[PDB]
Amino acid sequence: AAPANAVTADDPTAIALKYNQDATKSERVAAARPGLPPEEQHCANCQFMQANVGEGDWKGCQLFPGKLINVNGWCASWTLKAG
Ligand code: SF4
Repeated sequence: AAPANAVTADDPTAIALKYNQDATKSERVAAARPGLPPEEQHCANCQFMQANVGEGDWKGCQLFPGKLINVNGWCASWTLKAG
């Protein structure tokens, strides 16, 4: 079950970025964002994932202030976690 502050499918920014909390139900292949082959991309390996926000599988994303994403999710702003 998602936390009360999870990013939802109805969030305008989530719609614009094609977020899904389950990357296997995402359009990561179509987007072909650079840095890793698309099938390998999810929030856990994204630069915008905030490891010190949230709990368990529900973590922060810098792009979604006040909310939580799932580490197994994806959106079109996916960017390799480089530091
Ligand atoms: S920017 Fe990165 S951490 Fe945030 S929802 Fe998109 S893929 Fe997940």
